[PDB]
Amino acid sequence: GLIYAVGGYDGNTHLNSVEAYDPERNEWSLVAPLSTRRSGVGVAVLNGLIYAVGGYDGNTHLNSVEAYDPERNEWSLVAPLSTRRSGVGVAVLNGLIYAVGGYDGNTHLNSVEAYDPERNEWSLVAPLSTRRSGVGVAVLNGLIYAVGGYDGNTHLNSVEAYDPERNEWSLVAPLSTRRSGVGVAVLNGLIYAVGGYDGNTHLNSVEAYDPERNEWSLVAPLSTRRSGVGVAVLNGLIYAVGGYDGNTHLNSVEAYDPERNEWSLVAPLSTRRSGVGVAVL
Repeated sequence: GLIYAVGGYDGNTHLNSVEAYDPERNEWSLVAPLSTRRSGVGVAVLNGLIYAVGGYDGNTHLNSVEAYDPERNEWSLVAPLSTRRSGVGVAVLNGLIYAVGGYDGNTHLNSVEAYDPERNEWSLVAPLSTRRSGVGVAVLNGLIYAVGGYDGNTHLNSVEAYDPERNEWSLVAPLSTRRSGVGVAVLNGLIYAVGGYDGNTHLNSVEAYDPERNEWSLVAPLSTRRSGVGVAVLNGLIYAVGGYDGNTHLNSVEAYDPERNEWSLVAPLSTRRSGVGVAVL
């Protein structure tokens, strides 16, 4: 029932702080901080724990991973990634957490690894066809979608989907717009790609993917351009949290109602956060 905004960058400082949004009160409250400052961090939820995966602490691209227990309000380290990954996309499917792409400090990554909480270890799985940092990742109907990103030379409009039964990635329909630093979330059978950066412009635009038609369509734009934006879904609304508008690191937050096809502002974060990880628990 709460949206967590994890880490990020406020314009001056890479953040270890974490805050949680209660929609019933329309307010954010601070919760326990990460052990490590993490911007460009991937965040996902599995079995009552929030995992903060990788990121960048201001000096080092991180392979470390920590997990938040809301009953104890504390973070604990878990097994590290095989590879340092900032700008990493993270999603959960069938009891495993996938860390997709990112940047290790020297190289934009096509590699992918999966975390098994029962064994507390990461294992390599099939690599992406394309290196992708600043990639958005979401899960829909048994497939993991890797949306956009940056391959080291080009901001990407391409999209690929992972089938765990085959351990393979396949291309699907591309975005209308190249998007790195894009936020991605799934609601009612559609994947939304929110904001990002096309190589020249920080984006307010939003598009939605219908797997039945294998195509993307534009939906209502954000009020504010947002790259490095965190996106999560709660109770029929998509929240776009923080980001960067080209001039300013953002504390603002807006919510999308698909029934009205419109975005509305909600309570702002206490702290400006771009490169922020967002998850719902």
